[PDB]
Amino acid sequence: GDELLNICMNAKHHKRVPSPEDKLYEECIPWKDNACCTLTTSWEAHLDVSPLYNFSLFHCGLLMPGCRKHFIQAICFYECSPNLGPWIQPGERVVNVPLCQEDCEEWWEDCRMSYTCKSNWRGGWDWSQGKNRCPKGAQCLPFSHYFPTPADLCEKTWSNSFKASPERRNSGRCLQKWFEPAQGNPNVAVARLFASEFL
Ligand SMILES: *[C@@H]1O[C@H](CO)[C@@H](O[C@@H]2O[C@H](CO)[C@@H](O[C@@H]3O[C@H](CO)[C@@H](O)[C@H](O[C@H]4O[C@H](CO)[C@@H](O)[C@H](O)[C@@H]4O)[C@@H]3O)[C@H](O)[C@H]2NC(C)=O)[C@H](O)[C@H]1NC(C)=O
Ligand SMILES: [Cl-]
Repeated sequence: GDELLNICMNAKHHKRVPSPEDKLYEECIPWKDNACCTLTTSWEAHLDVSPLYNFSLFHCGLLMPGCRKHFIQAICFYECSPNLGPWIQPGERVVNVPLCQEDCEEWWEDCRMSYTCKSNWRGGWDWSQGKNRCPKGAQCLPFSHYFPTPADLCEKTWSNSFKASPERRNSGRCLQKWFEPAQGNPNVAVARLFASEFL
């Protein structure tokens, strides 16, 4: 129960334990009250091809600013959230964090006219240059082609780290990948809920 709250997964960048950060960079600002990411990690999240993963989102050339913003926010969420304990599964990762409907929907809307070449990003890239390239015969086409629904986008872009939830925002039953810093973190209560109910 309490074991699952206010912890950081054991992945390669995460802080051992969450704690306030005097400064986080831009999109990661929302987590600065209590974060699993360092300043350096928050900065690296914003680089053209983040050195955190060396996965290029620009593999089809056309990735729009509004689309990339959602992806940077996703990195901040993964790297900074102290509220993922309940979905930590075995050295750890996260599986099927329930993202609210609006988080998936807007992400999808803002990425429609960007281009990718694959639906299942978890693997099957041409990796020869040190960054991933589209494999042989994988056509660059709009995100709406490879991710027909918001749910496809959320789930497949991050190797099943996230699960698109039928629940909406402020329902207490799903997590937001980003939130306005003024408002305070809506995900604390949600993690508490899953923790208390033995999942
Ligand atoms: C994503 O890709 C980037 C780019 O390759 C990668 O960052 C690079 O990591 C390598 C190794 O981690 C860095 O190389 C080191 O550079 C320092 C100088 O800053 C050297 O002192 C190091 O020398 C020691 O280590 C070598 C083996 O790595 C030994 O052969 C050598 O004898 C020394 O003992 C070493 O060369 C490189 O500087 C960075 N490059 C950049 C631009 O930062 C990043 O790590 C990748 N991300 C992930 C998650 O792997
Ligand atoms: Cl959070």
